Amino acid sequence: SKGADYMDCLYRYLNTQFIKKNKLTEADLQYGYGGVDMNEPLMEIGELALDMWRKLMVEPLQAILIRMLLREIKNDRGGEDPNQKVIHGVINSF
Amino acid sequence: MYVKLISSDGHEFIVKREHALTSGTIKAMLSGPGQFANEVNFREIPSHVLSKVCMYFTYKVRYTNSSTEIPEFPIAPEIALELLMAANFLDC
Amino acid sequence: ELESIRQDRDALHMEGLIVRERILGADNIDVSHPIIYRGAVYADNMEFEQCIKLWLHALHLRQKGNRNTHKDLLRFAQVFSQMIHLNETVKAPDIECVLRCSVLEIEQSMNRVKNISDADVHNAMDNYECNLYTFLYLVCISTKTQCSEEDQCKINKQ
Repeated sequence: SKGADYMDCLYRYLNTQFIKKNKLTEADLQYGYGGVDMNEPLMEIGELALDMWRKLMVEPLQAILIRMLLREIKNDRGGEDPNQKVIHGVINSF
Repeated sequence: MYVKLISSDGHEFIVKREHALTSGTIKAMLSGPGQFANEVNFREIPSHVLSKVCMYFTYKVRYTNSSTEIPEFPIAPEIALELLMAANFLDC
Repeated sequence: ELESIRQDRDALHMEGLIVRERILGADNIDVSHPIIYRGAVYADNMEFEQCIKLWLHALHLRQKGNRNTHKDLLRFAQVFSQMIHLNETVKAPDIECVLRCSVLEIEQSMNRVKNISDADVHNAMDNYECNLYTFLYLVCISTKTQCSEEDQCKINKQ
């Protein structure tokens, strides 16, 4: 996350002068629709980082993670308190 | 509260940081691991144009939505092209 | 059945329209000519409800082929202007969506027609500006009214 933020900071000129011109306007992504091409439109560097991170890592490895989180919820219901910071960060990542 | 700018010429200009944060590029350069603690060096900008840029900073600082006529910013003929070039790399 | 229908004028009008539709079919545009007239009479004295659906059916039949309908569009926009001014609009946006589809189709079709040839499209060019100005009028009419989320999605989408 920190690397992506710093990276987005570092490519500022490329974002400002190149990407936005060919970027898809948010207006047509909402009411307009109008898109069905087999291409990935140019996006922000941070947008690339986060979208790719969702695409390539969390999708294959989600079922076991959610299963163990639900299981730990039962353990907390038993009374014992695991590390709240780790679980909170994991949930907030979603 | 004060930040140092170093040109390719070698001259060092100290400026109030609230003035300096007007330009987005400088803000982005400070952001990141280079927290500098400040001093900033540009390997290609000559001193005189950067001094004119600093005067632009302070002149914009003086008058913001101020009432009455705002004195125009004098421009030398030769340095006009250099200022146009240097506008991008600082994105002010 | 016919003996019973004999007394009612509206039933006779409807039966005549149905018979004409059944016999003539959708071959020729002439089938549309009476309907508008009928609606006009209703539009002069009624609540305009049946006028809207009659004119919509006329639009569907005409748009099934290739005919200019700009005069119909401006007349029907006049009908909306009047019924808005009466302040009893209770407008249904679905008809607006359908007519947006119709006008959007005719715009592209006649733009293609103008691209086909330039010798005899001066009147087509005038109709181009006419359609544009109408579209402005109908957008204003849509602005003066308000309805649901799905509908505002459709009017905006068109």
